[PDB]
Amino acid sequence: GAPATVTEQGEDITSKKDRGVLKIVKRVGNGEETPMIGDKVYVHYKGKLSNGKKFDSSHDRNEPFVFSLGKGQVIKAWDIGVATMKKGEIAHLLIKPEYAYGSAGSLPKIPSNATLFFEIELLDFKGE
Ligand SMILES: COc1cc2cc(OC)c1OCCOC[C@H](C)OC(=O)[C@@H]1CCCCN1C(=O)[C@H]2C1CCCCC1
Repeated sequence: GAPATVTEQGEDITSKKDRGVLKIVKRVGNGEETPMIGDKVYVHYKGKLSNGKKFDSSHDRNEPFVFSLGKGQVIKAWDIGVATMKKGEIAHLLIKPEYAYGSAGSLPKIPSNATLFFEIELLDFKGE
């Protein structure tokens, strides 16, 4: 399923080309502007440990997740991945620890050296 499909078929969107962040577009977005660093961005997401063992959704708060792009208010993989997305796009991200919580992890939610999977829909972005 989705994590393995990203491993096998994802595009490497890292500058380093170390496969730290792999992407597949699931549904195409509208127009051709992606957000610029500093933009306030609005998403829905479903996430989990690649293990499948914990799971997490914006829908659980019943409202979109908002943050400011590339100001590291989210993991590096999100600052990277979301920057590549067009409005209304849905993407799958598979993320090595180096672009998430690293060998330190973030307990109790995230263990050491965890690979994370997300499905992300980009709803909108505004130039804060
Ligand atoms: C480690 O702490 C959490 C992780 C996540 C959800 C949490 O609560 C909703 C959470 O505690 C609140 C702090 O948030 C941390 C940052 C902002 O989170 C992110 O960078 C990323 C990407 C943006 C959405 C949340 N992300 C997460 O890593 C989730 C995580 C939970 C377990 C399954 C894998 C995803």
